[PDB]
Amino acid sequence: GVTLFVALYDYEARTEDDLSFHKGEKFQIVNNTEGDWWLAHSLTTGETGYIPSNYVAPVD
Amino acid sequence: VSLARRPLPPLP
Repeated sequence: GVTLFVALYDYEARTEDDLSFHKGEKFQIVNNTEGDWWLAHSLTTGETGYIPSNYVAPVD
Repeated sequence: VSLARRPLPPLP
């Protein structure tokens, strides 16, 4: 299977390249290897964009 | 710096 990630805090994006999200939102990772911001897909909005890795945690 | 490598936001 896979490891999903969960938002720990709300976040308001400043660019459309980034997702805005709310605490408890779940994401699939598209790319987590290029840097501290991860390209992700929100299972709530269906949108794809970057998320800040310090705002999420893996499902555990 | 690419989008992936921007500074992270501070924790709330």
